[PDB]
Amino acid sequence: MIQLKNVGITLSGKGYERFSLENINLEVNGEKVIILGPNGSGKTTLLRAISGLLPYSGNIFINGMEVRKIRNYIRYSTNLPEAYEIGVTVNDIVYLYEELKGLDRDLFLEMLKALKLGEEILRRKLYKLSAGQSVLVRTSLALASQPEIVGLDEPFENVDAARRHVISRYIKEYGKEGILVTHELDMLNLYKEYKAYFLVGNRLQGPISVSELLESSIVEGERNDALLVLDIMDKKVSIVKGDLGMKFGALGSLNRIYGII
Repeated sequence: MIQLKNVGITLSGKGYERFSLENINLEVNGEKVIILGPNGSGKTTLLRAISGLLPYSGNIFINGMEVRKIRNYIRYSTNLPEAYEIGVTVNDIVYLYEELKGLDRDLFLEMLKALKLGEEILRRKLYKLSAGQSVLVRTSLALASQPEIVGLDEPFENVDAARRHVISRYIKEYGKEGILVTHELDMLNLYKEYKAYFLVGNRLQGPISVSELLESSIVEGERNDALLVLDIMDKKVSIVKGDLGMKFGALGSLNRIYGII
């Protein structure tokens, strides 16, 4: 169980003149959900707060433990870069995570091998890895502890198509509950059985089936049989089943939600 109860976090600025997320509410149990939002919407900041890495207003509970009361929880994992020491070798990180999270070295090595990332990658310092390599290694570290609950940031960004498919197989197999955040729409076709929320309108809005989203259309206005109605600046944007408008599948970029209106 992950509960966000009236969470607020500052995204930019300070004091009287800041921009923040406010009144963020979400409960997730027994499943992974995807939070979709444009770059800059605060998705990664939300995951950092849930992972104990940033202050926030309101309360976040993981299995009834408020996040301020958690120094480490062996059953939770994140791939966020803040959880890993860019400076030491991957092998060094593997040793820490074996104890910190109960990471299984053999399973980790199995993932690296499936990802066709060489045996030598262990000997490499984390900071020195490419963006695609870094995220694959960090996602693999998160999953190889067989977490019950996982917070995954942009696990597909800068990752080639083949390795996206490999890591998706592991994402689906490991960590039954959690939150995956992404701005990338081209990956949703592998996640039809999952629920999604949109971070837009200064709100977390949803849930909607990804299966239904992928075959939906998006239109201005509040429509009657809509799968989901989004509130944005002042307007309403409806996600509708079948052909009332342009295909969500062809959207290309989430920023185009603002544009269609």
